[PDB]
Amino acid sequence: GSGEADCGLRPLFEKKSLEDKTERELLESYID
Amino acid sequence: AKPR
Amino acid sequence: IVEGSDAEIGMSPWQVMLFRKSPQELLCGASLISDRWVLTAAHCLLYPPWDKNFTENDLLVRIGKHSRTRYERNIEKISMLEKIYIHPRYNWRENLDRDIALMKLKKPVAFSDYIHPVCLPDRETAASLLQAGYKGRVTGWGNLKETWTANVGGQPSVLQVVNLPIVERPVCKDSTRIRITDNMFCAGYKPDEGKRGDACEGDSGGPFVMKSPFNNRWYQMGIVSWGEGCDRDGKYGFYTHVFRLKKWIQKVIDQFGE
Ligand SMILES: *[C@@H]1O[C@H](CO)[C@@H](O)[C@H](O)[C@H]1NC(C)=O
Ligand code: NA
Repeated sequence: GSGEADCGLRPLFEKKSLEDKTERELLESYID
Repeated sequence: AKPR
Repeated sequence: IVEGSDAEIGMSPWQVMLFRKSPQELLCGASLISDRWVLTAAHCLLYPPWDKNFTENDLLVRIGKHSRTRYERNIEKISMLEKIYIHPRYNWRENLDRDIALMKLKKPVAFSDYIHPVCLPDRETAASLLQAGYKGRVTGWGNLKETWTANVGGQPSVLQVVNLPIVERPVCKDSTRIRITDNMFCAGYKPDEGKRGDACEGDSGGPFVMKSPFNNRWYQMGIVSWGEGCDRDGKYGFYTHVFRLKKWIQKVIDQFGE
């Protein structure tokens, strides 16, 4: 509740196991 | 410097 | 943001707007890193060439916003500033070295679907993701094109987002005459890479973020700092290296509670 414990995990995405329209593009750059 |  | 796109709802819940109270204007972007600590560029708060020297009472921040213009009823939050902290070794005279500042909210903000902090990078994350070619994400409410008022003291209706590749250090250095330091990195596409995109006027202080494949967490690796124009061929956006200044960040934070 102060921040760092659950930071970086978006309520409307990571929490709901949903991905945004372009986050794929980032992961592809990290792999390919 | 030069900030936008 | 130039050549970006409409952010999704809650896509960037750490996004913060820096505002002047009077007269009421949007100054810079920023990021929520805890329920009371906001991260931004130092030149947003202090830049003597432009008579800029904002104290705490000059500013307020708006958190959880999506539209630039319209009021978001039980979504957005207005927070006041308790204290401003600028990096002591921040250098505005030459190259905006160590362009970073912390702002402490007078009261803690409550998290929601639209308000949620971003992670600060650790060494492992910084070591893994800070590689040339690897893409990070830039968000802001700045101009959509370079204007004549750029680098001198239209606009989107909703929050903009663009993904940009970290650029090799020597390429960054050759692209500009400004002395770049390892407290900076740069990102953006090269002329022959086809794709485009850049931050612009008003995006300053905003977050450059990357999503860790190891823990699925979004980390803020950079702060929108400076750039010659917007989305120019052969030019790149320069970003404050957050991890390399993380020691300062923690020092400030630990004395006044995160
Ligand atoms: C900034 O302005 C404050 C008052 O607003 C003043 O006390 C301080 O000396 C100024 N600092 C710099 C670096 O100009
Ligand atoms: Na460019």
